[PDB]
Amino acid sequence: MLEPLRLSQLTVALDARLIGEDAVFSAVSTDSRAIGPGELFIALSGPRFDGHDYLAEVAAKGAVAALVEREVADAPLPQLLVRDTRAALGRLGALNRRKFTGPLAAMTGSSGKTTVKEMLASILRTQAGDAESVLATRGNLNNDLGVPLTLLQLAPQHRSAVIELGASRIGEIAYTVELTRPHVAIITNAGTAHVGGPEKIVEAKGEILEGLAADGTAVLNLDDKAFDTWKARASGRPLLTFSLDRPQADFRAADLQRDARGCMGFRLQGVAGEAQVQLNLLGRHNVANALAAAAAAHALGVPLDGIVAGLQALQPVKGRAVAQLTASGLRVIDDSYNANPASMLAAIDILSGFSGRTVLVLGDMGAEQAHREVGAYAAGKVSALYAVGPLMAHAVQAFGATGRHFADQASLIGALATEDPTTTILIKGSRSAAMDKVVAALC
Ligand SMILES: Nc1ncnc2c1ncn2[C@@H]1O[C@H](COP(=O)(O)OP(=O)(O)NP(=O)(O)O)[C@@H](O)[C@H]1O
Ligand SMILES: [Mg+2]
Ligand SMILES: [Mg+2]
Repeated sequence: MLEPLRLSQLTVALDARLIGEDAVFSAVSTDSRAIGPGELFIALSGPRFDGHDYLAEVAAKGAVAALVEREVADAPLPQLLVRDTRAALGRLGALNRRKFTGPLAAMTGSSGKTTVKEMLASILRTQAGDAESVLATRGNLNNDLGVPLTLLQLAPQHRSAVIELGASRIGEIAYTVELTRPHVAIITNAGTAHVGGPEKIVEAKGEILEGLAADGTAVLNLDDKAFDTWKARASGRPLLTFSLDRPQADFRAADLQRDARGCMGFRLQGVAGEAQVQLNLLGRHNVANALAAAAAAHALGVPLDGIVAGLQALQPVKGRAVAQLTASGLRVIDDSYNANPASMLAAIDILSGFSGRTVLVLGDMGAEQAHREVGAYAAGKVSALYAVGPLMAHAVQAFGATGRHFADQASLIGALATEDPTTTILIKGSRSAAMDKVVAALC
């Protein structure tokens, strides 16, 4: 928060009634399991719990007051009563954002939101020479609760901000972009694999363009079939386009190449100038993500060497498609952190991109249909599937003849010890499968 707020100065702005003593808070929490001194607790209802049941707990941990939508009789701390706590949270987020005066960029899309966010954050942090001065959305806190929680983290040390906006329903981004009011808005794409109908998806992403600053820059994907609709909706605003295919885009990539790890490198071209960029990430889609981040960074005033350095400094998250090369010349992709069926299919797509022998190495997801569909999707796409775990017995069957189930990791590892250079191996499983032990044994 840019400054502590006083409950009695919010009755008007939140349409609230103060019950009990006045209080001043310098941060907010929506969770009794993660709150401490000086903080406002916000009581939300969900499918599993009701926040209003935890007032004793938050008072004991030092919360100064609770924002509630029903009065709790004889509460152990002051209450600020409103009709809808989701909307009061939204308003608090908007109010904090209006105190912040630095550059703010936002991005939406079907896929690549988080990655463009980390890329852009890396660029701005690299240019500033300090990580703490750039606020970015933590994890995936991007929905109608996540966004105002992120905006509430805006604080006196921040100089710029990078805000992820999720669009899984119509009107969600219309609401969150109005709280956020970015200077630059990015749409990565609409309608990518494994992610309301196509026209709804296009309309939902485009909502970002409505909250954009009046001469704010729109960053748009010239390859996307919805480009012309997004361009119209962007109305007057300055526009920067990116593309892997078109010479007239503002940001372009030439001469795409993988390094020995499999990570993508390219020549950046366009209006920021030309340079070679070596990412630490896999997949052609991450080149498009880099161009979108570069475009935004350029709109914000970052020079070329800041863009390049920021893109090259970004590392993958541990166990999230980390490509490495063993001393034996084996390519091992560590994706052992976690897995769900959708993430499995995204993994398989990455692996099928490689041209020599490909070995998919799987542990169980933490049921039968899903394993079944994962193995089937892999079939005809990678050279082999090695797996461990009883649910993974269903994947191997659906995969076919070069698929092998193993009794424990120990025999899986002995099999992989036999693979030669030019082979790519991808290792993935739920956290409970502990497939990082296989990674460690090879690397
Ligand atoms: N530009 C892109 N085009 C197509 N696929 C992509 C792109 N960027 C990322 N992906 C795929 O989507 C996965 C998730 O990347 P991420 O950057 O976390 O997307 P996201 O938009 O934040 N997803 P979510 O917040 O879960 O809606 C990656 O591991 C890739 O498989
Ligand atoms: Mg994400
Ligand atoms: Mg995300």
